[PDB]
Amino acid sequence: QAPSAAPSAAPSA
Amino acid sequence: EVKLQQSGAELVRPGASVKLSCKALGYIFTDYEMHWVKQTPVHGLEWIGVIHPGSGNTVYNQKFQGKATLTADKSSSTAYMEVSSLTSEDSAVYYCNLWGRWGQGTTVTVSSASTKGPSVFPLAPSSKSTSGGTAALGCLVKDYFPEPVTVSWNSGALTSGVHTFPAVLQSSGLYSLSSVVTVPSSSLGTQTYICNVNHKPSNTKVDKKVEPKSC
Amino acid sequence: DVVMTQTPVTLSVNIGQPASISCKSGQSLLHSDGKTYLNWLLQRPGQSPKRLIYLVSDLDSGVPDRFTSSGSGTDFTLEISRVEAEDLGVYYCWQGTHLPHTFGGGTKLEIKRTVAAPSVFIFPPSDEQLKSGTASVVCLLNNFYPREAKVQWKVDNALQSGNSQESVTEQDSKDSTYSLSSTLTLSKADYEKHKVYACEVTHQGLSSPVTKSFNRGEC
Repeated sequence: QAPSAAPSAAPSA
Repeated sequence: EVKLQQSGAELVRPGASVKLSCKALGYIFTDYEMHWVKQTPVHGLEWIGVIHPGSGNTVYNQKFQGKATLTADKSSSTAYMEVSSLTSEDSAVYYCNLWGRWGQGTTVTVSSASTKGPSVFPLAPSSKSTSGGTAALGCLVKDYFPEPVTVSWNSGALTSGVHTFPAVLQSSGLYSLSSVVTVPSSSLGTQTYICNVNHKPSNTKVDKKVEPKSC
Repeated sequence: DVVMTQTPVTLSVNIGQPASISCKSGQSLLHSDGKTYLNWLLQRPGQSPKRLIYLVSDLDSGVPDRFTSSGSGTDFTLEISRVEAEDLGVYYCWQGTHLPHTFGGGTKLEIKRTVAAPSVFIFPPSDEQLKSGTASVVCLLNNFYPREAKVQWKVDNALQSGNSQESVTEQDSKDSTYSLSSTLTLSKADYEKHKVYACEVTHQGLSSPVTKSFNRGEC
């Protein structure tokens, strides 16, 4: 269960 | 579905701090990096930082190091941003967002002026607001501080033909806005039209029925 | 900050005509993980942005097929095959490749359409406001194009200055028109000294100014 199909940005945190 | 629910509008004093909330629903909160964004008409959209709610790790924009602090409660699926030592440059709309899904935003006004809740007055349908079998009617939301006011009609069941106008700044430093809807002339006798006015800084929650004036 | 530059700043388009918006970055958005994190947002006044495109060329859910986007490295493009009324707003590109993440300045998509004259309405003060000792008279200009319009307040045929405020809507997402609301504010004492309250409207759709008025008291 992701918020959508694809992230807006590369993981960074 | 996927839904980011942010806290309501704030009036905060210069030098003070404020903490904003963002509740995630419809996805694994702990697994996906939550972002925060500042929006102003002078600087546009600016990236503040990102938190992994699972780990609690954060990356900040250099421009917001110290100004902004990102937090998360795994229990409630809630992200938090505290913005501190508030100046005029910090009045803005603040958004949480991830994976192309955005909260509704939170308007923060930095001022030492007092909050003032609006007076809500009807704009009654009349022969002077009628065109082509339709009647215009509305609410005048007068003399509030700060922005924003929210206006719905019939608790949001009426959206067609609504115009909620941009607020104007009066000499007083208070705001005023009008919200108008166009409805059938034929059913003013059977239909009820209520404007619902919310002004969170003054705890104002007003429902005003608007009907033809009586004489 | 990787500088994100959009062009044009404003795009004026007829419904059914194509639109294209350019986005260029200071350096490449190709991430070391292979993905290019270039996104396209659409925002309307007083609402949250909406993601339309991710990873350069991929349409998000619900987004009509008339929207396409490509590019790579520095230069990028968003194309609308045939613009619809509801496509208006500010389009933002932004990059999630480099830290800090940075947004373009926005391209505002405005809809061109035929002249539409305003419908003019006037609203006397409510009795609830008059009791409080203030009188606000509201002149409404509904659903007109183009946006430029002039309101003059006349009280017993005398031109008013210094006692009114107006604002204009953003462009309507369904008929691509504008509306305007002007408020004349007097003391209850002043309001009751006069009979005729008149809104006089000049617009491109009108061959002469149209006056909407009432007589105070008259039911």
